[PDB]
Amino acid sequence: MSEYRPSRPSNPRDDWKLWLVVNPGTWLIPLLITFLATALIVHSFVFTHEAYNPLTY
Amino acid sequence: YRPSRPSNPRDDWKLWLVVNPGTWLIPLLITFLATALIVHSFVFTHEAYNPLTY
Amino acid sequence: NSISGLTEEQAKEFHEQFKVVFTTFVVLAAAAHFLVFLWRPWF
Amino acid sequence: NSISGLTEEQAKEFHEQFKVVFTTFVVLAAAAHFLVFLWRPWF
Ligand code: BCL
Ligand code: BCL
Ligand code: BCL
Ligand code: BCL
Ligand SMILES: CC(C)=CCC/C(C)=C/C=C/C(C)=C/C=C/C(C)=C/C=C/C=C(C)/C=C/C=C(C)/C=C/C=C(\C)CCC=C(C)C
Ligand SMILES: CC(C)=CCC/C(C)=C/C=C/C(C)=C/C=C/C(C)=C/C=C/C=C(C)/C=C/C=C(C)/C=C/C=C(\C)CCC=C(C)C
Ligand SMILES: CCCCCCCCCCC[N+](C)(C)[O-]
Ligand SMILES: CCCCCCCCCCC[N+](C)(C)[O-]
Ligand SMILES: CCCCCCCCCCC[N+](C)(C)[O-]
Repeated sequence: MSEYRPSRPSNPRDDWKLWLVVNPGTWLIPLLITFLATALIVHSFVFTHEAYNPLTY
Repeated sequence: YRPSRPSNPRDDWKLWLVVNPGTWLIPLLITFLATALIVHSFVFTHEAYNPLTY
Repeated sequence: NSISGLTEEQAKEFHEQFKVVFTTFVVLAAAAHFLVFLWRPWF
Repeated sequence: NSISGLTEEQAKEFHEQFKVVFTTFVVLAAAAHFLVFLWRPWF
């Protein structure tokens, strides 16, 4: 006669509860740094088909 | 319970209430190099836009 | 105390600036796709 | 404490030099593009 089941969470109501798990003081910048790593990569792939590169001679 | 609100660029400085500069300033000054080098490469490789250009 | 160690009030106060920053970013971002599509359509 | 452990003043005094250095950087940064455009325009 005992169990512990967790509340089915409906997002984004409970969205903030992340920072109870992820300490932004440690991870905000790792995050921001990786959105950069992403942005840089996507940039390369479209920067390389010169049709979308702004230089072209 | 509690809710809240922001309003930057006023509240901008509350950043360093989250991100400690003594730990993270140089790491992000560094990733601008990393960015600024990545940009240069993609244009220095465009042989028209560099000073040496052969 | 939680895993991250923040309060409810820090997580909630933080999350505000996050999603506020996020949106204007994702709005700024949404804008450039417009321009590019004008400038260089794709698909 | 705060999440970062700084104080209201350190959070504020620092942000000032950051803005200050940022600006004169993104002003220098603004400057260069002018010249590159003259040395070799693009769009
Ligand atoms: C072939 C591709 C197209 C083009 C299509 C696009 C498209 C499409 C997009 C971009 C976007 C961006 N492009 Mg572009 N881009 C081109 C060529 C360039 C060139 C170049 C040398 O030729 C450069 C330097 C850039 C640079 C950039 C960045 C400014 C930006 C990605 C930012 C980032 O890192 O988010 C990484 C995420 C982070 C969180 C890192 C931190 C970034 C900042 C600091 C976040 C907070 C700012 C706060 C919300 C706002 C403050 C600003 C003031 C209010 C004004 N592009 C050509 C013309 N580019 C993206 C963008 O964001 O547009 C808005 C985007 O959607
Ligand atoms: C198409 C290629 C063009 C050209 C177009 C551009 C453009 C466009 C830009 C540059 C910029 C830069 N280029 Mg160039 N560049 C060319 C060729 C070169 C060559 C070469 C071997 O041929 C070299 C060595 C460089 C080198 C440089 C860097 C000095 C600089 C990037 C700074 C940085 O790291 O920010 C990374 C950011 C950081 C924050 C890291 C820390 C940097 C320092 C410590 C900041 C604080 C200093 C404070 C603000 C001011 C103090 C200094 C004094 C007051 C002067 N270029 C050719 C001719 N170059 C950029 C610039 O203006 O930078 C300012 C820029 O916008
Ligand atoms: C011709 C021009 C190119 C092009 C050039 C570029 C360039 C260049 C750039 C973009 C950028 C973006 N492009 Mg585009 N792009 C094109 C076509 C597309 C297509 C498509 C229909 O095929 C898609 C899906 C996209 C999509 C996107 C986005 C992923 C991104 C903007 C940020 C954002 O709100 O991110 C995703 C938002 C979410 C996933 C929502 C997430 C909700 C969560 C809960 C937020 C919290 C996350 C949590 C805190 C942290 C999680 C963990 C971390 C993820 C590790 N583009 C065309 C073909 N695009 C920019 C970029 O790279 O941004 C980073 C950029 O610089
Ligand atoms: C032929 C000449 C080339 C060219 C050559 C170069 C070269 C070479 C360089 C640049 C650089 C830059 N170029 Mg250019 N560039 C070209 C065309 C463009 C285009 C375009 C679509 O045509 C765009 C949008 C840009 C934009 C940019 C900027 C991203 C950047 C200069 C200032 C800066 O960093 O402000 C930054 C401001 C913001 C991103 C806005 C938000 C400010 C935030 C709110 C401040 C807080 C940040 C927070 C604390 C921490 C963020 C954490 C980190 C994400 C981890 N260029 C053409 C095609 N450019 C220089 C660079 O790399 O600078 C670093 C550089 O070296
Ligand atoms: C009061 C207290 C305590 C405190 C205060 C608070 C604060 C200040 C806070 C702060 C905050 C902030 C800044 C935040 C920020 C935010 C942001 C900006 C965010 C952003 C985000 C972004 C994202 C999420 C994105 C993502 C993306 C993705 C996932 C994408 C991907 C893509 C792909 C993969 C594609 C690729 C392709 C090819 C390569 C081709
Ligand atoms: C008193 C006490 C306590 C203290 C004092 C304080 C101090 C000393 C402070 C200091 C500060 C400083 C130094 C600061 C600095 C700043 C700076 C310089 C900054 C800079 C910044 C920059 C930025 C933000 C930028 C960014 C950019 C970006 C994000 C971009 C990106 C781009 C892309 C992605 C594109 C790509 C392209 C291709 C690949 C082609
Ligand atoms: C929100 C991130 C951008 C998504 C790009 C998808 C291609 C759509 C082209 C027009 C862009 N948009 C519909 C947002 O105006
Ligand atoms: C950051 C996103 C940049 C979007 C690119 C917009 C370039 C518009 C310049 C086009 C000039 N023209 C129409 C004369 O070719
Ligand atoms: C952040 C400062 C760099 C912004 C680059 C924007 C490029 C668009 C054309 C700029 C023309 N110039 C400013 C080169 O005359």
